[PDB]
Amino acid sequence: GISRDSRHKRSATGAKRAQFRKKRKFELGRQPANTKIGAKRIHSVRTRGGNKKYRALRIETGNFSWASEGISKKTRIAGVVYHPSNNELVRTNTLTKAAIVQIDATPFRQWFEAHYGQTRAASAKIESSVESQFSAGRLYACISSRPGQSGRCDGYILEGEELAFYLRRL
Amino acid sequence: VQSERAFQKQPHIFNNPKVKTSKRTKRWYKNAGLGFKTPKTAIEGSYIDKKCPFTGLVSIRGKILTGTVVSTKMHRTIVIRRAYLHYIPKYNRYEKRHKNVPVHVSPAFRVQVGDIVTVGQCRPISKTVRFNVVKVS
Amino acid sequence: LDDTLFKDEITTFLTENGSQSIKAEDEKVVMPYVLRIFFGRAQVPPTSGQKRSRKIAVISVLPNFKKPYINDFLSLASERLDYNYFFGNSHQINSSKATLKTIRRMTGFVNIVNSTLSVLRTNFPLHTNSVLQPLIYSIAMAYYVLDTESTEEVHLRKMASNLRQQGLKCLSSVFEFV
Amino acid sequence: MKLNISYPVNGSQKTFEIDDEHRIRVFFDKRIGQEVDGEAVGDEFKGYVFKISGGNDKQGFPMKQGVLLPTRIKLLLTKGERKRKSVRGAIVGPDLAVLALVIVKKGEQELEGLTDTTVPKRLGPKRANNIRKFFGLSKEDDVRDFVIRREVTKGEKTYTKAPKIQRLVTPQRLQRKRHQRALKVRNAQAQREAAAEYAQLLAKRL
Amino acid sequence: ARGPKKHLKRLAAPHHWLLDKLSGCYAPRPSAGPHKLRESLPLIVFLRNRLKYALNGREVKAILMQRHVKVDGKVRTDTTYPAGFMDVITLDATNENFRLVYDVKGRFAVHRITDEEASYKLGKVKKVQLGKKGVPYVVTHDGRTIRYPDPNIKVNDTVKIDLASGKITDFIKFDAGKLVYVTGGRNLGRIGTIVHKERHDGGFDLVHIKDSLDNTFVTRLNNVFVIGEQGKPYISLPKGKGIK
Amino acid sequence: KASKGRKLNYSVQDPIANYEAPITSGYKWS
RNA sequence: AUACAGUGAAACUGCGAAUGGCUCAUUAAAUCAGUUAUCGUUUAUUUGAUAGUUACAUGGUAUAACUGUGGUAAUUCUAGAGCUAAUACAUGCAAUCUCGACCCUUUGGAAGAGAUGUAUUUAUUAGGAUGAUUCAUAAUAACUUUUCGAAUCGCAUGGCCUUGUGCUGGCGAUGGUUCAUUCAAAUUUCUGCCCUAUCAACUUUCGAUGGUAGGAUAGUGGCCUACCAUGGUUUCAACGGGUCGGGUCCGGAGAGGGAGCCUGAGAAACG
Ligand SMILES: [Mg+2]
Ligand SMILES: [Mg+2]
Ligand SMILES: [Mg+2]
Repeated sequence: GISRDSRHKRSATGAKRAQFRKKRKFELGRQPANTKIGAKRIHSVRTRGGNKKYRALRIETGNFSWASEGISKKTRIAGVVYHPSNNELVRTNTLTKAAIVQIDATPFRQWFEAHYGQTRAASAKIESSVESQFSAGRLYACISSRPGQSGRCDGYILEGEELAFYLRRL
Repeated sequence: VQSERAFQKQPHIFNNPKVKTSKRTKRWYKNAGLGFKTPKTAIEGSYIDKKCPFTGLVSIRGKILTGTVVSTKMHRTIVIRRAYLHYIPKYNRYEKRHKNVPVHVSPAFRVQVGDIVTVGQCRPISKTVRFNVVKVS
Repeated sequence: LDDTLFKDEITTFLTENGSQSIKAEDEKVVMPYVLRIFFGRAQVPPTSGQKRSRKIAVISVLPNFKKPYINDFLSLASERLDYNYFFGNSHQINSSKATLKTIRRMTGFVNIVNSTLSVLRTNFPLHTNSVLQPLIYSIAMAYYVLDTESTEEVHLRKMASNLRQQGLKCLSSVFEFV
Repeated sequence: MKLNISYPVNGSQKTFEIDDEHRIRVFFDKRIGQEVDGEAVGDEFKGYVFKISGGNDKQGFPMKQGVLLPTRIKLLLTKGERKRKSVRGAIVGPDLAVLALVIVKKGEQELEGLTDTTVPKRLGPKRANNIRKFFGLSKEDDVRDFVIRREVTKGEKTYTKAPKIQRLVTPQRLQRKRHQRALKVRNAQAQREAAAEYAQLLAKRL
Repeated sequence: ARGPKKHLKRLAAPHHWLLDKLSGCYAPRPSAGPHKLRESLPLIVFLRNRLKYALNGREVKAILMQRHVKVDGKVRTDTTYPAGFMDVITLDATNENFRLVYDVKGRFAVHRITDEEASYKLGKVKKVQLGKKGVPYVVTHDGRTIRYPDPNIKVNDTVKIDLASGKITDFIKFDAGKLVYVTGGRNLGRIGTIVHKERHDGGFDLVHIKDSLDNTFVTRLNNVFVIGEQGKPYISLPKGKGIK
Repeated sequence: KASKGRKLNYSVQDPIANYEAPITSGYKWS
């Protein structure tokens, strides 16, 4: 039923074009994948060609990357906090790309103690806000993957002016 | 710059806060070719534009056209006017015709209603925008 | 034990402060079961992209345990290796212990320690009997095999060279971290 | 009602027509997969146990497992494609024409056509490991001698037929494996030599 | 059509095949292969309507299934295999070797060659790029992907491929004064020397070609195939030497 | 603004006209 | 032919059925004709390259055809029993290359030090080709309900000896990862002869024009959605009214009504 054909729209002049032809299979769309936090739950989608797309209907874990330190760890996703496109995705805790989520900081905390031996010092120094978040127990991260296409919720921890701007918006 | 709900950044360009080597935020740019000079204001500017041919994820290829600006009342897009003479054989006569072409204009350019612009074709930016301003004069 | 749900169980069941995490009272009884189970998974040969990931995941859950349990896991790895006779005597290797089988067990032990050093780094708990003594005994074994054995035992010599190369790598690391 | 009783150990099966409604009554209210005692059915079945497995109604429609009704319903049947077709319920009732039973256990007396008679398996094992399992052969034993052979006679002619062993280890298969391994080795070596020559060409050019 | 076509009407077949208009209602549709549909000669047409060695399609099928016909040193059994420009066709039983070259008229010519001249072919380097594991390779006009080329080789150069091993024996750079064959446009089949190569960025490059009679004509770069330096072509030419 | 239906439009809609009929009896209580 | 071996119905697997054929109701840049791009995409097959990272070969977690018992008024309607296989379905296994002391021998051996899949997702780093790239390619850390890396077949029985059917093997077939190529498909740039003002406003009245972000797409894209800007065409005629295309071929559709799905590389399928 969903279609991407541009024939139905009005012409640039504003004329109402007539229905040229029936809907074709090569111009289809599929229903959105409202990823919500919960037990992992994905089903494959057989797309054009032999390719396959994974639909992340539900997901609770993701690989998140600390870019400044250039490390990546698998962490649980606590909950959505702020989403730029629409707010009501925040209310229902829906996951999509560019959504800001709160992730458990425990693996990063353990790794940091392992690598730096601190709860040498100048390198260990990190932004004040990130240390405050570590104290809190949850880290603000931005999802970089597209859960409705690849079935993953990979992303990275907010840092610097990213963190400043999003904290202001919060 | 950051006048939107979502943050604006050049994708996959990373600025390492820990190293803090440079005061200036790292900026990525390319030269569009066809002898079209990339302006400096793009190089050391601070705007973010995904559809800028010099800083965005767009490539200029295909026909290159010229026209006169007729409207600039939009955010980062304009309407130019291309005139020509259409020949009717039956009345063996020319008639003045014009077509209005919408075009994306990068913020690295400053354009007024009336100046001449050379534009290059690009992948469909919007419903009607298929071109991108590449030289103002 | 199930392969498909192995990973997601780790991030839920064993994650520190996790909602499903084991209770402090139940740590004593349950944890011995957990260590044995992971030890079986850690011996999977890393022949593919997925198999490598599972091995890393098994080693990556260790920091979540408490330090006494980490030592317990290391002790299990060294239990098969017989090193008490070596240090008990004046640092003399037994020819009977010198076999291809014994080297294979040593290589399995050293590989676990090398991986565990990478994840824990400065926090790695080092103990004589648990780690350092078996680690030392392994490097001594590689030297003895390398010199004593003839060129005919090309495989055994090759394996001995690998153990020494890994053994010295391990010692260089443990000093650097702890 | 007619009862189609099957003894699976034999592979035998026979039909018994029923007239009195009282054994039919003890069969009433039961369900597919349940068990009934033959002694209630009749003295001939004394000591037996029947598991109900299927059957057909007076209109010929079959019963289906998993549905709890005493009547017919149009259910969406499958094996990809699915068809809405009528099926009887799984509850035994007076609407059933023929009821199929499997003898789980044998009673005191022996049924004439079921417990006394056998029907041999139509075909024997074909895969080698199946032959070994069927005859319990050791690994050292070679299955080739123990394969089942059936004699076929045409008039005065007579000759033996035996199946083709699959999954058998034969010199051809070892040769194929050896050839595959050698082929991989040769391709790798040729590619390394090509890379070396390319490096030499670059070295000469520089 | 709702998918790939499989039938080719006779009148819609390429003109240069010279198929009888009254024979039937369909023509051989060249199967997928090294050469384009419109720029190829399927083996059925070459064996039947050019050499006349077969009287009908069935006889061509028998000829091929005997494994007598080799296309570029490899046996082919598909009747509609798309043989093309600089293709070597060998018939061992008849002691015949052929190389497909456009005559001045612009149609494929039956050009008999010696075995030594059949041991190699020429390929225009259509593309040069690095493959997986950082191994450079060249794609020629006939679809061959040759790895570890000479670094000097660039696009529009022409390489000399030995068929037995499928390796580059030598190469010719694209430059002024080189001998060139016209493989498309109105001047197809003519031979000349490069004089000057006009360059238009973002558009089709044009080149000027002068023939031995000193007449000059311009052609797009895509339709030029370098065959050697002036007066010393690396292959045998058809009768007339592509003049007029 | 009115685009995408964000502004309420009260003009009659033929497809949903007379989609259902009222009950004349009214609510159970008087 | 003492496993089978010639031929071979049936059945399971594999491929194909989107080609071909037929009629013209529709629609006046909608298709279409010429022309251009894909640095914006998918592509069965063909052709050319390309994967050293219990095993003298695993299971039924398996059934058809087939044997046999029946129900029904009855069908390409049926259920109960009993077998048996794979290129079906599952599972699965003592090497090479660098720096090279000894400069021992001066090709050379060589102590020791090292290095060693692919596929998906994200983050980060370096970066031969084109005018131009965040391109090609390489590396690091992790991720996967995640792949793939011959448990396959025909013909023949050569070379070695350590006589064991010991070791080592010739030509083909069918598979399979990625890239290129071909067959295609999808969008897309510019231009393109009717009468009209007695058709002067139209679009924005469930997007109209544009930006940011997401969802979907094989992908670009108001294609759809959230927020925000107020716009776009037109007296050089927008909007509206009237009247199959190009040249037997090439295009364009459609085959109880309407809605919803399904496989496949390709269909909104004449299934
Ligand atoms: Mg009746
Ligand atoms: Mg098919
Ligand atoms: Mg977008």
